[PDB]
Amino acid sequence: STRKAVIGYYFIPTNQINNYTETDTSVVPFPVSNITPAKAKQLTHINFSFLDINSNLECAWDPATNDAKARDVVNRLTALKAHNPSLRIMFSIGGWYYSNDLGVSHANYVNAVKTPAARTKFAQSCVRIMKDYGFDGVDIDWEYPQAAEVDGFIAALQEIRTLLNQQTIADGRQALPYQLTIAGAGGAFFLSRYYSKLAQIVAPLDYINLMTYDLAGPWEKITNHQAALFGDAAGPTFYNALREANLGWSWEELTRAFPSPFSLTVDAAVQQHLMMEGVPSAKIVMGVPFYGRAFKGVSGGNGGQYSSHSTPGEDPYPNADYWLVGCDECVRDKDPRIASYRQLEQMLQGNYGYQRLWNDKTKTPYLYHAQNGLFVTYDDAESFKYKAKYIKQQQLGGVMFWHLGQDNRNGDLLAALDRYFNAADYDDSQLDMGTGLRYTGVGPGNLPIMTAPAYVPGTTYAQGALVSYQGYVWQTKWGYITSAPGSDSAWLKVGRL
Repeated sequence: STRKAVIGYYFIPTNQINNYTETDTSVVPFPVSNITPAKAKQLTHINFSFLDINSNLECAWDPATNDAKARDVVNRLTALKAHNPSLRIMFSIGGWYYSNDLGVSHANYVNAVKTPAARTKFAQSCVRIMKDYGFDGVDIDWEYPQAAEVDGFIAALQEIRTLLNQQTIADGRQALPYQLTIAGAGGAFFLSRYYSKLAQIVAPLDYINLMTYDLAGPWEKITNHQAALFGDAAGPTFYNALREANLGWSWEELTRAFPSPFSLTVDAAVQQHLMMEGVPSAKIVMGVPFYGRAFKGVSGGNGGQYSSHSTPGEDPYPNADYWLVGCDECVRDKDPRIASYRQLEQMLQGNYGYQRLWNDKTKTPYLYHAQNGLFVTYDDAESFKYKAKYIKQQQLGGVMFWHLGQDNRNGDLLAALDRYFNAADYDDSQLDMGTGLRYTGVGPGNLPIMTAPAYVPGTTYAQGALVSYQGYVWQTKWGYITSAPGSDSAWLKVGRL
């Protein structure tokens, strides 16, 4: 049917733009020329990252950027469209460094969306940047607007959408219209900031790209998979912050939607979006990491899973002990806590002491270094089989990943995703999704189809009785009930006919 989106970040820091070269990996590890025609054909979107919002409350490049070299880099990316008439070169505003609560530019995000006049100036600057540099759409990665800033954020997205639609008409771009996306939270704590207004946030978007990764990290006391598809009962659980969001729902409604504690998984984030009325599955994009998160000081017993650890959480990494054995990129980047898939393959292939293990519940791989007590959570072409099947079963919009430079040299992870979506001779009908824990929540937007006897006036219904009435299946919350379903508080709408 409709092609699944495959959205890959291209991240390049300012110093690499300013010294851009395609022939020295010690200066630019991943130049645009490494995105071969074959890789360009497997992508639908490249998110060029990151631009910012400046103190003038406009979308802007880092002011240290050499503009001529920035245009040259973007021009190399948009040249790739010659190989793929569906490909878009988006640009992303924000990211964690610029826009987190304590980030260097955070107040500019708050202020840019705060008033109608600020939103107009900001929205215009986004489309002006898009047109000036030749980008194909706008991606906003504010991590994350707080509950009080959400209305301004929503209005800013609405205003950008209108201006993008004007631009599509002006440029005759109906065959490849300018798009608007966001990187959205992939876990319930950050998601709770704007969850109650999710439908308004998603309405002006082509896609909401869920950051369904970093669900574990050195900031948690217990090692865990950072992007488990489904839950492992042996693993940690978390409070479900969504049950405290300002939804106006009843106790039964909140309880049915937000089991707590729950397993912090990719499936949980996807289902949490689908539960909200007005959030269509086709706009939800599943983020996946092309990197692993490494932990030290772990115990044995379960391959390093669910163990205490001694991994520093600070930025920058606080000393020069690059303890992730074999991770040469970690030495370059002065941080042993993140390793690209590219590097992880080499670490497993070399004489470095890792064993690749597989969790059949989470459907994700992990490395365990038994001698030194290291644990690495990552994703690979095998975990992507299950995530791709989930994307197709749940009718999601596609996949997003951070980032292109972390795929291996041959682009095997990107090629795998493209294969699972598009290869005629790939068959996952028999791929077993396992018995990992599913997120069981149901909300107004994902009522299951059900059948039940028609409601009968005058009948006294005990607690838990199910009836069909006026298009839906309803359940009594207590007994005995005689009211018509929907006329009072006694009936829970549990399914659709």
